Amino acid sequence: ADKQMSVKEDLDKVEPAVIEAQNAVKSIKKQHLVEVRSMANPPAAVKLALESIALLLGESTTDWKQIRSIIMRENFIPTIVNFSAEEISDAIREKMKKNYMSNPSYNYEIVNRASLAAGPMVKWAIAQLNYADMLKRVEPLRNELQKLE
Amino acid sequence: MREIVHIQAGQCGNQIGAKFWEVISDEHGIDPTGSYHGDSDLQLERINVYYNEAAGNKYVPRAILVDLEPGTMDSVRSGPFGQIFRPDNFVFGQSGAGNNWAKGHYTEGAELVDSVLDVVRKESESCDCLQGFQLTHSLGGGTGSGMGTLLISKIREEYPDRIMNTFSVVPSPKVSDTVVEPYNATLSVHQLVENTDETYCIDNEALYDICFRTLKLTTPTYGDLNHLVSATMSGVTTCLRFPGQLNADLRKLAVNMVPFPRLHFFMPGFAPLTSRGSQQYRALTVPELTQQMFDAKNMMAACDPRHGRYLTVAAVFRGRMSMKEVDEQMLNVQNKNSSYFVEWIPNNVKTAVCDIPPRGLKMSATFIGNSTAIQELFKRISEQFTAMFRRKAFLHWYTGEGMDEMEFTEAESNMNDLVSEYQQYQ
Amino acid sequence: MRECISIHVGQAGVQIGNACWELYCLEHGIQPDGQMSFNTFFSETGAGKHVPRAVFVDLEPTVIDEVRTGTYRQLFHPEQLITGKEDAANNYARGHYTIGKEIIDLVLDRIRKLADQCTGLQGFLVFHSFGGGTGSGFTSLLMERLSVDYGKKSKLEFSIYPAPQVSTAVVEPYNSILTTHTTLEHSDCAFMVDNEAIYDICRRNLDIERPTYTNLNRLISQIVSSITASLRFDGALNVDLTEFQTNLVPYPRIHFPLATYAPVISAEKAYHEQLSVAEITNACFEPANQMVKCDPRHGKYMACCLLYRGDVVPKDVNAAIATIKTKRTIQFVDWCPTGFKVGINYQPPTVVPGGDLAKVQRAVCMLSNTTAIAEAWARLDHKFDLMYAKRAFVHWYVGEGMEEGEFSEAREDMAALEKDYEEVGV
Ligand SMILES: CC(=O)O[C@H]1C(=O)[C@@]2(C)[C@H]([C@H](OC(=O)c3ccccc3)[C@]3(O)C[C@H](OC(=O)[C@H](O)[C@@H](NC(=O)c4ccccc4)c4ccccc4)C(C)=C1C3(C)C)[C@]1(OC(C)=O)CO[C@@H]1C[C@@H]2O
Ligand SMILES: Nc1nc2c(ncn2[C@@H]2O[C@H](COP(=O)(O)OP(=O)(O)OP(=O)(O)O)[C@@H](O)[C@H]2O)c(=O)[nH]1
Ligand SMILES: Nc1nc2c(ncn2[C@@H]2O[C@H](COP(=O)(O)OP(=O)(O)O)[C@@H](O)[C@H]2O)c(=O)[nH]1
Ligand SMILES: [Mg+2]
Repeated sequence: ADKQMSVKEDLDKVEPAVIEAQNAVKSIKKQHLVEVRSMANPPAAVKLALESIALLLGESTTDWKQIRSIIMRENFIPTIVNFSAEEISDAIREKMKKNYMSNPSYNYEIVNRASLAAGPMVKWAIAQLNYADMLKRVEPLRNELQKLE
Repeated sequence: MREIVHIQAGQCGNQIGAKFWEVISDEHGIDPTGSYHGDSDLQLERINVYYNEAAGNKYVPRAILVDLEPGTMDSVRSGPFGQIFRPDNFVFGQSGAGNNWAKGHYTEGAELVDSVLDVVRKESESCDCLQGFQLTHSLGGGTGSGMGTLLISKIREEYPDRIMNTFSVVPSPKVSDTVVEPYNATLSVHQLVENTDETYCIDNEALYDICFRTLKLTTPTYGDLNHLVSATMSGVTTCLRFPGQLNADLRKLAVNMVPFPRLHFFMPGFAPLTSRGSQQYRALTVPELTQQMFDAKNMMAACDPRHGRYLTVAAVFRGRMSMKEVDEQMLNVQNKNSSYFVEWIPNNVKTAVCDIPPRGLKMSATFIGNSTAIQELFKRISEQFTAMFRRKAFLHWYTGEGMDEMEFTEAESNMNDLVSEYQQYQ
Repeated sequence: MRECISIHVGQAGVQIGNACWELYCLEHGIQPDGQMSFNTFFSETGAGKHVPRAVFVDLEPTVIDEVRTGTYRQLFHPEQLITGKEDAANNYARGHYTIGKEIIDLVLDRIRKLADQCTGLQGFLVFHSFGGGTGSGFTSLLMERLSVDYGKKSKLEFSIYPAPQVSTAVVEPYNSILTTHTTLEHSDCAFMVDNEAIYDICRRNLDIERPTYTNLNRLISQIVSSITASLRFDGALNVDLTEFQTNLVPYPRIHFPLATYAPVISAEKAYHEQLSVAEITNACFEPANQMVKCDPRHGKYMACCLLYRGDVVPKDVNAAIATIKTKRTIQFVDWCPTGFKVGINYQPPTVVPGGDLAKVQRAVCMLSNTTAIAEAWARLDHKFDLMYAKRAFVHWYVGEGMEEGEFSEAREDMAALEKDYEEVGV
């Protein structure tokens, strides 16, 4: 019963993280999205910032002329609403971890300086790639809920 | 350089376009045969923008004509200026959209789009350097709304870095012409907001006002209404096509006119708007023109400007004038209408002075206003639409073409979003 | 010989240029044909023809196309006239980051070639506008490149500054500030003229009721002719470009002298006048005659220079200066007693056929620094703060290779500048 709550502590220690990461979903302006839709030759910082969320959904293309198409489409807004990294694959997340743990753009200072158009969404992308971490927090102990529970 | 690819979709689009071409043709000295017979070298200095030359001084608008029916575009051909088009540029099917957005976008027009896009692609590659795409397309029809909007989407995907401007003719709540005008407009707008850089919203009501009061034509022909909008578009694009003391690119206008990504809708005007023989009383001056332009009677939009404040203004004058006069004149104007200029933006107005008059008026002007007031136009349509959606009315025509209630709800959301933003920046 | 380079950038630059090269030709005695020591501004060709030592750049080909068809056409070798594809459209981020980082390299080439010609390359003159799209980013970019190349060379900046009242363009305020961020740390000296003040001068002193851009430009150009003629001509006390920099930059950061070119006198005002040396001095110091919208009495002239031309004799000048020093109204800075340099040149200004001015035997361009220009800075900072509170037109710039943080830093710089001037005044 002591270990029965320690395996239930994991959902509680990720509770501040999950809530704040899903608070980065709610802190989204409709105007800020379309600034990206109206941007043709962006800063290299904001370009990488959308490459962060490009492969989160699963688009390997990196050209700005070609990546603006996913941004341009109207599928892009509702998918950001309901999004969970719990269902996001580990392998792709690993690619999201490897690439984005090297980013100057991941530093909340570079994005903010570049634009406030990319500001809260990188604040989401840090929270959302850290939602991948919440997945990697809960899941290496979920096995304890499958055999030890 | 900086050439524009015209488009005309739906009877309305097709007809304004018809008259539009005729108008630009006269301005650049081109006759009905596609031959040049003009005395102004400046016409052929920058003919490029609006025409391709071929063998034997052949001239040809870079214009694509689209109609889901053949009829309206076959009338085009019969017309005097109709034979200036290279007939390969009329792309039509033979199933009418019949004032159904779903027929235009999803079904009948999805079949005819690919062919049209091929014609689009011809034109882009034939450009020294493509600037923009002008689409004259009604909002409230079938071939303007659905087919028009579908055309815009695909074109934006193909050339995202370029200008998309649409002189979109909108419903007038006081003179509705079609049943589901609300449906067509709402579905169109939801797409348009996201797919264009600038849209000049012209309703028939305002045109009538102009004709009746000022031009004193108490028998408006669609011809006359069209002649009006035509001149508007010519004025917009005069700078690209003629040398100037200060020259406003289409992009320049967009950049100067638009506070935010979204609120790109405009109200064009024109001056001098006078009847024949009502000009001898007048005398053409910069003040005169400005006064005419800033008057409500010379607005080609639904909204009364004074029911709101202009966010920005861009007055693209024509003919030979003193920059100083214009500057000094529009400074007075900023001051007088303190109530109807938004605070956010000092130097609200943006003057551009083309050095070319419109072949028969010693001076002229063209207004472009961005007013918070235009929220009212959207309100009217939102209201009209909403009530009918309450009874799920006419639904069967659209559900039949694959469209869904949730879509409509989302279109309503779009409308609501547009009106709230204007309220915020009131 | 001491020899120079011209760089006209942006519509304004080139338009100013059109005026400038007319003047020089009329002075040195060159026809538009190029047929006839002018070494400074004309480089002699193989035989007979003389070629202007100039660079003519614009992204808007419209402007320089007018150049290529004007009577001033065959004067310039078309090595000079560079063209770009599309205009900067009042975006600093298109002038600098996009269309700039494309055509800049070609321009750097032409510059280098011209530099090779010059035996004794004195320096540069950069006609641009703080508040056009071209001249706001592109100018800064060009300046940067030249600094990297030469460094030690003289660089001068005839900057059409925003008139606090008069309106051209909505984003105008943003552009200036970005330019300032970058310009002030390259150009060792920057003579800034706004159009409104020039218009004032046009209306009052010349009695002209229609101030065209042409006329406004001829005046600006006559400011530059006087600055040069010390190089271009013989005479006692001859000044050099380096001399100004050394004279009129009390602290290495602050270098924004105002300019006034008296007499500004019409065909009438020639009679009812005698045009004495000391008359013209007083006129120059007049609060109304400043070529900026700045009142010089709202601070202290830090250090002043006066470039008399034609039949000017030194002592007369010296007595007028005594008088000027005497007047306690016209405040000077405590810490430098004698704040003048006088250059007297035997060449008088020669006036353009079909123009504002009549043959004034004596003339003087006073290039005076003042702490009083801090008023025009503040105004502009305010205009920018107001629009950047709403973050308006943000989207245009950002999406063109810019930083939001760049906007913030620019203001910081302005604050620092203002603070420095305050210190100096104290
Ligand atoms: C001597 C004189 O003043 O003649 C004018 C005239 O009397 C008035 C009434 C003209 C006249 O305009 C109209 O009749 C009209 C009717 C409905 C909608 C718009 C115009 C004119 O017909 C129209 C005509 O316009 C032109 O010639 C322009 O080039 C115009 N294009 C055409 O009219 C045109 C007609 C057929 C085929 C091709 C072009 C234009 C305007 C702006 C931009 C591009 C082109 C002009 C100057 C006049 C008349 C003949 C009376 C006015 O319009 C124009 C465009 O000039 C009406 O408002 C002005 C005020 C003018 O005073
Ligand atoms: N003196 C003078 N100033 C001008 C002239 N034309 C424009 N200006 C000024 O220049 C600014 C307006 O922008 P422009 O200089 O025309 O723009 P640009 O540098 O050509 O940039 P783009 O139009 O984007 O290519 C304002 O300060 C105008 O007052 C002109 O002929 N003479
Ligand atoms: N200004 C103008 N409007 C027109 C013209 N013809 C039709 N319209 C408007 O177009 C609207 C109907 O759309 P329409 O494009 O005809 O439908 P479609 O034929 O199915 O494309 C109506 O509100 C008419 O007022 C015209 O020649 N000029
Ligand atoms: Mg220009």
